Amino acid sequence: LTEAGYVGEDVENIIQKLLQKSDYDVQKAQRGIVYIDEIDKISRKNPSITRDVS
Amino acid sequence: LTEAGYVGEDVENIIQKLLQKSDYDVQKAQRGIVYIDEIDKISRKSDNPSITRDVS
Amino acid sequence: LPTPHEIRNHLDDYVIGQEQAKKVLAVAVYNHYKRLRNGVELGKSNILLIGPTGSGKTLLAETLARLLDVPFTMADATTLTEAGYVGEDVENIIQKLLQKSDYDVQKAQRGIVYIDEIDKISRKSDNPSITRDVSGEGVQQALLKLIEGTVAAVPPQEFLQVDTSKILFICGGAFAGLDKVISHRVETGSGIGFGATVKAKSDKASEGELLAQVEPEDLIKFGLIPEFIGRLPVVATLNELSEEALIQILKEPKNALTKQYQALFNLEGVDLEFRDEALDAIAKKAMARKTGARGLRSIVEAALLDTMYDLPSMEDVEKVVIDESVIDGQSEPLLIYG
Amino acid sequence: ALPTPHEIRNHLDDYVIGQEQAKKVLAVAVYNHYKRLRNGVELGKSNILLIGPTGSGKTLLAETLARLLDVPFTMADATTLTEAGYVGEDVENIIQKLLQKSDYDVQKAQRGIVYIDEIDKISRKSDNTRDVSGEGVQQALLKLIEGTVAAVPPFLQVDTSKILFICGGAFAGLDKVISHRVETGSGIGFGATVKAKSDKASEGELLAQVEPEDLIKFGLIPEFIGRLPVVATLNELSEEALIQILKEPKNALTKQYQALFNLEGVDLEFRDEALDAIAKKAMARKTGARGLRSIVEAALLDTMYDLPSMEDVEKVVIDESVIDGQSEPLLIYG
Amino acid sequence: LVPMVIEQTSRGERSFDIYSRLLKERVIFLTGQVEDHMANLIVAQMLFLEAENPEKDIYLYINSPGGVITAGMSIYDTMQFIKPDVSTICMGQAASMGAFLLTAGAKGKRFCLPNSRVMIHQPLGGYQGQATDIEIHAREILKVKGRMNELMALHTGQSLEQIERDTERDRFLSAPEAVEYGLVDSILTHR
Amino acid sequence: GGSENYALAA
Ligand SMILES: Nc1ncnc2c1ncn2[C@@H]1O[C@H](COP(=O)(O)OP(=O)(O)OP(O)(O)=S)[C@@H](O)[C@H]1O
Ligand SMILES: Nc1ncnc2c1ncn2[C@@H]1O[C@H](COP(=O)(O)OP(=O)(O)OP(O)(O)=S)[C@@H](O)[C@H]1O
Ligand SMILES: [Mg+2]
Ligand SMILES: [Mg+2]
Repeated sequence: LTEAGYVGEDVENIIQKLLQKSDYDVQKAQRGIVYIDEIDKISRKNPSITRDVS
Repeated sequence: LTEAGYVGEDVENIIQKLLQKSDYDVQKAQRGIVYIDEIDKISRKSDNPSITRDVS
Repeated sequence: LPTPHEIRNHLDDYVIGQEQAKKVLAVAVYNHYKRLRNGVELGKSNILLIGPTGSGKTLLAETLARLLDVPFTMADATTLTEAGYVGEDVENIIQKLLQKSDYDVQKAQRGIVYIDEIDKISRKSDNPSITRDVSGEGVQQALLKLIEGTVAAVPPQEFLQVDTSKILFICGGAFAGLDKVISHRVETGSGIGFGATVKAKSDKASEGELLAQVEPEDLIKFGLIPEFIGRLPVVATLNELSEEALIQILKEPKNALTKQYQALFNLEGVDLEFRDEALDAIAKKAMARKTGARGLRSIVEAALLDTMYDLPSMEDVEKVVIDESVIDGQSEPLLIYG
Repeated sequence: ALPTPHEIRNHLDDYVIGQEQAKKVLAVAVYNHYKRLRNGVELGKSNILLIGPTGSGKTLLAETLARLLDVPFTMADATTLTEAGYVGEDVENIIQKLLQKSDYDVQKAQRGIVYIDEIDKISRKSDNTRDVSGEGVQQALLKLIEGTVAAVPPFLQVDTSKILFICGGAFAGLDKVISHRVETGSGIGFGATVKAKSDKASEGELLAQVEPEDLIKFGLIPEFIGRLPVVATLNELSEEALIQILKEPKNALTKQYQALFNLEGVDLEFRDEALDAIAKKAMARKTGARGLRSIVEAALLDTMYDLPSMEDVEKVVIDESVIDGQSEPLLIYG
Repeated sequence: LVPMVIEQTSRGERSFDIYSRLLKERVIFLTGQVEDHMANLIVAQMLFLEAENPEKDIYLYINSPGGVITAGMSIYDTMQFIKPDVSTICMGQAASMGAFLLTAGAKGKRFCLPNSRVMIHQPLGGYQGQATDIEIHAREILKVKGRMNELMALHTGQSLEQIERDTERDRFLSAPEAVEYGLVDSILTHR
Repeated sequence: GGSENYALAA
């Protein structure tokens, strides 16, 4: 995952994966569970002089 | 949101959302309200290289 | 036929203090008519409105459209992008122009175009960028042939070839950071020692005065490319609004702020009276905000916030008075009952 | 008979000033084009490359050139071009425009002239989305410049091996590239030679020393520049030329403003001293001859704003002081 | 101890020594006795500044009690050699060599503080040995005295004869007195 | 044709 407008990825992609498991049934996906692994990787370094896309 | 000609959602998309709630009644959407959350996330932090373009 | 004096009068009704910019626009619009009346080829001089925030750039354009017989459109440089990308194309401006002229090509070529937020497409640095500037430099490049003159294809509702050699372009934007560029070139006395010229924050060149000494080389460093500035040879500067000007803005214009709130309170059933002393206080506070005339709306609202919140519930209220103290916050507005 | 290059240069001189080198190149190439047309060993075409600062006279030369030549002439902007399959524009569109001038006559279009302005705007960047308006457009042009049959809707096939191409643009930053390669030094000792900014060679003097390797660094494909062997360079401008641009050319500023005031009922006169001052100011702007228009406008702003209100005004005179702003233009009443 | 000062730049903040931060602003300090090592250091500072911008004027502050003549010539020759005008400001005091390097500055850029004190005198020397060697060194210092007076007359605009009469013995001058003498151009009393 | 959206890097 990366910030919007960058090459890496978009955060909305997670929901797409969820819909794949739900056969693109929004009502069935809106009540799903998500496990975001490697969350420690998305961390700073205090404020940052420049943008931290990831 | 992103600057024009970039991957992120365009700013105009907001109005699209408004039209959806307004049943695509432009006369009824021009009289609407909009709430832009997380407006602090679109601020140039400080003292950064100007070579790059802060599209976000 | 209309003279620049007549045109400037129409603008003066809505715009206070921008004498130099009102002359440039009046002369250009008059010369547009003269040039239009004649069918030696007469060239056109495009304008460039440089001014700080809340100075009257966009306002001048809107006031101009009201009295312009020829088609006038007002585009934005942010939505524009280099050809081949998802963003709006530069030629769309011409398409927009046709909508105002009922899809008359002959009447569109004789039009005026205003481009706002032109400072947003400027290159980051004087030197060319190493990455494609889709929404910056790319837009400037595509605009060159449009301003100077070329044929553009427009989809009607095949394509319609519309020329731009006769179309006038008024590109205006609030160049933020240009004052610093001009200061470097104009001061050339920075330093630490005795020989150096050390001045305080106060009693030094202001942003308004510095922009008056603007030259192309300054805009070059800001990001505008040399080719683009040549297309725009006429540079008009707008000064920072002084307290005296702000005081006039509140009452003199026909769509002034005070009149707006009076209309709001009047349809509600209450009269709103602004004392002359109060208008001088609002101007003082506004200048501190450094946001231009728009700062006035921030002061007025904060001063009448509580009043507007309690007035509808209140009954038998016929008039409201706001003395100088109300602005400072040490008093409450006086109310008159029936 | 067909026109000689001397005649072509005379026509160009009527509208262009101070580009003797490039005028010769264009006249020679155009004359050769007519010679090939008559001879319809197979003669080869030399493609031209016009490099010059802003307001030097590139686009002007092409427009003046079109007026006198009989063969089809088309002016194209490289900015609008894109790689095949995208929504911006196709390279073959150029040929389509050409046919409009040729009335869809292939035999008459293959012998035509083509001009591509803003060629520096399709250079190659340093990123890895596809630059649809850069290297992609150059590769598509190579096929067009080298010669191949292109399908165009009226589809029609139009050869291009015989069509001439004059690609010109204001390469900005190329001077810096040349300086690195050619202007060595920057020492610190006694023996070393400091920059001495006054001495620094200007773009005009620096672009004359251009070589193909320089354009490579600017962002052009090698095969592209090779197809264009001829390289015409334009001087930035001369102060003497600036004073001539105001009087000698047909569509000169002075004549424009004189016509402007004339239809209004006023005769405008410019003094020789004023023209010298205007030219000096223009050179300082470093925007070419176009910057010169600004100065004139400023000096006349107050006049043009108060002229219609004034009555019984038969003549206006502009002195040297008026340009500086110290004085006010003199008027003569009737 | 020299304090370390921070300078704010777009790239970042770099801690500079108080004397180096001033060098970045084209300010050189000529303090203490003029010897060969300090002179070679001052020389290097000039050359570096010339290369950085050979059009901006250099400022050289003089609070020295005087020193070796040979080392001073290295500074004087370098001042005239480089293109930028070397402004000379006198703080506290300027002795024979300091004064020579004060008046050697650019015409119109030689300043002095009001309470400063200038001093000019003849060269000093000596030798011990045979009579032959003494004569050689004597002639050498005499040529130096004449050579120095010629240069002093050139910058001050005075006559060589007058300089010889005023330089034969230690002569002190205040800031206003120096202006009339031509060693300095103006006085920096306030901003 | 197909419009391209530039994705900024770093
Ligand atoms: N000279 C003026 N006379 C009257 N009202 C003014 C004047 N200047 C500013 N205003 C007020 O300020 C508002 C905004 O003015 P604008 O000219 O649109 O600001 P601006 O120059 O466009 O700044 P930008 O475009 O956002 S950078 C107008 O709607 C007026 O209410
Ligand atoms: N040599 C010249 N003689 C006469 N007029 C000139 C000359 N050079 C420039 N001009 C004027 O400048 C205008 C356009 O010059 P151009 O040739 O378009 O400059 P340029 O080389 O095209 O720079 P660009 O197109 O912005 S990259 C002409 O219409 C004239 O008004
Ligand atoms: Mg605006
Ligand atoms: Mg051109």
